Amino acid sequence: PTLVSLLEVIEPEVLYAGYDSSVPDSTWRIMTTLNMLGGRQMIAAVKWAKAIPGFRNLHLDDQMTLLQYSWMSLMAFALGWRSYRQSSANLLCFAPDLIINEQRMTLPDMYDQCKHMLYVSSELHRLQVSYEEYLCMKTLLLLSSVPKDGLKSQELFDEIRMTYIKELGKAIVKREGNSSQNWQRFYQLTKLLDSMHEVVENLLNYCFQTFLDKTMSIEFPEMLAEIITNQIPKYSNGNIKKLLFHQ
Amino acid sequence: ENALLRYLLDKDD
Ligand SMILES: CCC[C@@H]1O[C@@H]2C[C@H]3[C@@H]4CCC5=CC(=O)C=C[C@]5(C)[C@H]4[C@@H](O)C[C@]3(C)[C@]2(C(=O)CO)O1
Repeated sequence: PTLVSLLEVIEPEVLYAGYDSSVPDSTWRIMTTLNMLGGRQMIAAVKWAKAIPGFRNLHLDDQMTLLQYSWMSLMAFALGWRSYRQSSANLLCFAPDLIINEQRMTLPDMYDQCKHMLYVSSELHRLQVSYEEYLCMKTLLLLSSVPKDGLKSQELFDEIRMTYIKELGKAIVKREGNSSQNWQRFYQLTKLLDSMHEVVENLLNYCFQTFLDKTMSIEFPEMLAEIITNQIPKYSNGNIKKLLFHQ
Repeated sequence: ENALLRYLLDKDD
């Protein structure tokens, strides 16, 4: 079996938010529901990471490190994909029962949070990203940041990361494809990968603010609260190296 | 401590 076919079979099942559409909407209600959904998506992301070939060979501390650094990148990218596949309209499809439409976008402070996530879906649409490219790109996002002083299994990590870069290359070549157009496409997809650091920076600013300001009464489930608590000191101590394809 | 994450990584599945 090919490497991309193994990434495909471990794709998590779509989760429902359990959002009651008969009750009126509010920004607070949507944010709260999404944090609970995020916690369940993150538990499924751990099971997913464990089945990625090579991931389990890294030191356990590195496995934890990579999931903690990349969690928001993984969530926003998968959301970008679901939004891109559902429609060609400017919609965020968090779950099949929780889609942020134009009427929902008009709720106080909905748009300023949603614009960074809408950028991901609009880019996947503009670049006409394939399912195989997507699968390779999402695994690369798990491998997109490391500690300032590196991982315990740094050498093995670099080898695994290079393998998934070559795997993204193989997905691009399937369309079908011109040598010059291949390098152009590789450049474009890696540029989108790089821009995920900027999308995530913007999303974490809202995430960290709503987690820390207890007077906002915005709840996060245990899975997300634990990751956020771990990550906030790492950002304040500059303990992060954001890997880039383009300098 | 990251109790939940370590548990999910160490448990079977
Ligand atoms: C429409 C409100 C957005 C506003 O923007 C912040 C970033 C949010 C996460 C983005 C990725 C994601 C994709 C999913 O499919 C399920 C859940 C999450 C992981 C999102 C949620 O947790 C809420 C979120 C953390 C956020 C917040 O600060 C609320 O406190 O909501």
